[PDB]
Amino acid sequence: SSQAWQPGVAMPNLYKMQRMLLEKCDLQNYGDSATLPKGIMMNVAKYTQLCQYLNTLTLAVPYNMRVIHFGAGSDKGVAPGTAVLRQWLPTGTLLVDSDLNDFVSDADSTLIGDCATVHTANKWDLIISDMYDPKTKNVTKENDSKEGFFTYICGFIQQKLALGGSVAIKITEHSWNADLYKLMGHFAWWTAFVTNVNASSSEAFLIGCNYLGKPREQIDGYVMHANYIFWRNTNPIQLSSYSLFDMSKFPLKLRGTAVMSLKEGQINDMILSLLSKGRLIIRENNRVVISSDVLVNNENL
Amino acid sequence: AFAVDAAKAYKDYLASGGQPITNCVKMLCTHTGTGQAITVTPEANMDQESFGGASCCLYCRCHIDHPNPKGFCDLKGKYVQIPTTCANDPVGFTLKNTVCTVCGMWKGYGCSCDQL
Ligand SMILES: Cn1c(=O)c2c(ncn2[C@@H]2CN(C(=O)[C@@H](N)CC(=O)O)C[C@@H](O)C[C@@]2(C)O)n(C)c1=O
Ligand SMILES: C[S@@+](CC[C@H](N)C(=O)[O-])C[C@H]1O[C@@H](n2cnc3c(N)ncnc32)[C@H](O)[C@@H]1O
Ligand SMILES: [Cl-]
Ligand SMILES: [Cl-]
Ligand SMILES: [Cl-]
Ligand SMILES: [Zn+2]
Ligand SMILES: [Zn+2]
Repeated sequence: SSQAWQPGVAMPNLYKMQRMLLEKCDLQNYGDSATLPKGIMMNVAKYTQLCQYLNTLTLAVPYNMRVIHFGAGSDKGVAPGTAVLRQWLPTGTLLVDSDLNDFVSDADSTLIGDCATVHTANKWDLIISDMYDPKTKNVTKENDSKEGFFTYICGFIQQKLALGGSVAIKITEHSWNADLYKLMGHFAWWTAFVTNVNASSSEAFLIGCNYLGKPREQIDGYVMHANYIFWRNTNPIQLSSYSLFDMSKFPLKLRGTAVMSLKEGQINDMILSLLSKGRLIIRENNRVVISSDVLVNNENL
Repeated sequence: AFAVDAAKAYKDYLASGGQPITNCVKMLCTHTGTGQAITVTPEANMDQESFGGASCCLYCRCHIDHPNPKGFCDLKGKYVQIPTTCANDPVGFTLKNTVCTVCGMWKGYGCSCDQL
């Protein structure tokens, strides 16, 4: 009912607990579009509602926060999502973004190329991914767990996500990965969030809230994606742009979350409890250094 | 002694009836902000629209060097407030106009430093 005035809808817990079999996704309002405010792009509206929902979770927001944004380029050559993230994040937050093709961005640093070529010395407090290949929308072929950039994302999380950090990874009916669902169980909380502006799409953002670096619960990713599609298939979401008109509480709150360097032996239950509540980030606070691998070739003769 | 002059090229292209650069990233905001020209977060007032800075910079958008000898961009990483009446061409607006270094408002679009 009041769902239309929320930024979107999150997958209810009871649907996470089912053991469904994967079916084709059939959305009641497929093809319909929400009425965006005059001159607002879909991607600005999408990212705005994503951030509005993230405002309701227990995100760690330390001083000198570090955020990386994969799949940040549009076919228009600009970065709408990055612009919203920078608006949302506290001023001064280090924001890196990346995409396969060249684009102009407001991020502090931009890396062009396949995400597998991206390397960083440091860990991150928040990872956003809108990476997507629309050639996965082939209804005539079986829908199996996908690899590609999902394999990179899973490894990047386990290797470069600070404990206490969070992620939001875009998925669809066909663009998904079982290990990523399983990785959601390594956070204190997780969900699949559907924006109200794009409710006619099987798209969702898989959100992991406060990373713990170890399985808190065991999740079968093939079953959980089937659970997600079942939820989508039986719960029509009313397209709505209502929340885009109230931006008074949009900025992410600079919680000044504490950052500590700690070693696997020191991570006790007191620490794990603080991590689970969005009250602690564990990583070094050194300088942020990134790079893009470049393949070298001489094609003469 | 040869440097391409993109600013003049866009001005002539506009004068001769060319479509302004599109896909400038317009932000959602309250439109109760300070109204200043270039800010670290959207600051549009009731009579402005707020845009992502890089998307409104001629040099960023055209993949050409910035006139700053250091190559530094005034807009990238920030947000530019455009008068709603001119929002059909943010790149053209930021090119043709100047920010008052005293009050931070656009000269002739909010700057009253020169009034008495
Ligand atoms: C590729 N793809 C779809 O095709 C799709 C879909 N949800 C529903 N459908 C179509 C809808 N449909 C149409 O005719 C549409 N033009 C609009 C409409 O009527 O809903 C016919 C209907 O029988 C069911 C179905 C499955 O075929 N999702 C999430 C998706 O990714
Ligand atoms: C629709 S786009 C992102 C839209 C963008 N977030 C915005 O706000 O406009 C999906 C992106 O995923 C990118 N991308 C997809 N797969 C990738 C991969 N393996 N490696 C690097 N980039 C990828 C595509 O190049 C594509 O630009
Ligand atoms: Cl499960
Ligand atoms: Cl550690
Ligand atoms: Cl252009
Ligand atoms: Zn620029
Ligand atoms: Zn002035």
